[PDB]
Amino acid sequence: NDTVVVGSINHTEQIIVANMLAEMIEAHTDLKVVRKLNLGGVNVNFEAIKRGGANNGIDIYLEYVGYGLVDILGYPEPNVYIIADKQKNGIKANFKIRYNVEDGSVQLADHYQQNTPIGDGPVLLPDNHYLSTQSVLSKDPNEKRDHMVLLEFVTAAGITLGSMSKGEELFTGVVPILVELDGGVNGHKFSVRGEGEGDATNGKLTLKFICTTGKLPVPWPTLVTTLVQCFSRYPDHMKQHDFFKSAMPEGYVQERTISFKDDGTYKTRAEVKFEGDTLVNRIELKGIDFKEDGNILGHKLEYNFPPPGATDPEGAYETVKKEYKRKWNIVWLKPLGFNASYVLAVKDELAKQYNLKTFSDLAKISDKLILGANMMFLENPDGYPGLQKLYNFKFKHTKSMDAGIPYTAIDNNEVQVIDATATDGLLVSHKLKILEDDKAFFPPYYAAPIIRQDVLDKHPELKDVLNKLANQISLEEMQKLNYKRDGEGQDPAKVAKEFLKEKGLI
Repeated sequence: NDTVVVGSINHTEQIIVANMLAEMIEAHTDLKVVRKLNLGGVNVNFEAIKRGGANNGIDIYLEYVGYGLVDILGYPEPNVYIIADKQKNGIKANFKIRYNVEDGSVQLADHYQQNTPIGDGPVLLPDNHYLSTQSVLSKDPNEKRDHMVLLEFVTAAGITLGSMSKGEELFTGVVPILVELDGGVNGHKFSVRGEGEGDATNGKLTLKFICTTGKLPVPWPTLVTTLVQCFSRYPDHMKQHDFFKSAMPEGYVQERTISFKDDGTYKTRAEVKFEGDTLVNRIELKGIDFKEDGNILGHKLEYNFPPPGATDPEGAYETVKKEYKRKWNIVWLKPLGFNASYVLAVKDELAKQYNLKTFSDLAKISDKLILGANMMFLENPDGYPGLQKLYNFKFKHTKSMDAGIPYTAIDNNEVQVIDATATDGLLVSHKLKILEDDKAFFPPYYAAPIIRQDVLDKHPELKDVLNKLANQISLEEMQKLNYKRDGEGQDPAKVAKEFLKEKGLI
């Protein structure tokens, strides 16, 4: 090799830092650096780097730990938001599940869920909250049948600090569980049976499943969500939000639509109820329009669910590095220093007129306020609808604005709240208050360069050269650099080069 390709998307911080990476490589090596702009969606850099520099892709770019974890890998298993569904006298949920593919890619399955009580009496209808599941899938080494051993921990959270429904009394001990599933996928009939126990006090479930008709025609991981949320641990101050146990012993119907991106659809209908002492989940599943050689019917998914992968930024970085390496032979280098997390911004004055310290405070005053957000933040499911689920934001008029017209808007007080990233320098110049994500809906976005192992094999010096930037850019420094371009109009290449010169890095 003789050239390496550094990519950016058409955004200020990306162009500045990409220029910095290029300047560092040129100052400390004898390589020629191609500077390649990518247009479009937020994962165009990732697609480019999988292409590689030799195929009109890129070799290097700045990625963010939290985006790699949450949006690409789908780690850890998602929080599943439980929302009351009046029309069903029950609850509903919408969430995304990701499965690892054997070629390294990631398969998405959009889940849509509705639950309805079987009995005629009153049930608990919850305020917005979420269930957090950790799933461990394993094999019984001795077992000849097609099977899945499953352990799960499930906890309700998201609401901060009689006393339980009558149905909850059925869950104080260890409850035997029976699961029965009859299915057809593209007309391939199959049946699954599972046995085990649930211990809601510890939010713990243990089950073994066997396919009773021979080979399972779909991968076991795609059946986990289908194969008993009544075993969640609700903390004491939240037990009034446990619909699932309040419907017991008569039970509830659970219906899902599961849409696999670029593949078929599952529809499921299940009854979850006590039969004698046993909690039974009986399911009918029908899968339609699957590719016989796609990821599901072709059995191209890995046998696993997301790792626990300790949640502090050190653990997040370790997991994202391990997995990018394993899945795509992409190498995360050291973090630059700044955390470019999503925040909401209000006027500095309107803020301490209501003592706005966190996102909760803004939600309490949210009726009086309008939110002029950006459009690929309003539309993204992972974006503002999820944040609304966790905070119950009553911005009953919010505007879908494109580029930084929202800044003039909040200055014009057309609008009271805007969405921003913590490194936007225009937040300082515009006199704005960054509110804290106190319930931590957004993961940290620590920025780091990433590079193909491809390119490091041919030019090992790149690893140390790019790591010369480790911890060299604080959040305040990134804000100032971004301001030089956005607020002062300076050339981003000159901004990058001058910053490196002044620090003695080139």
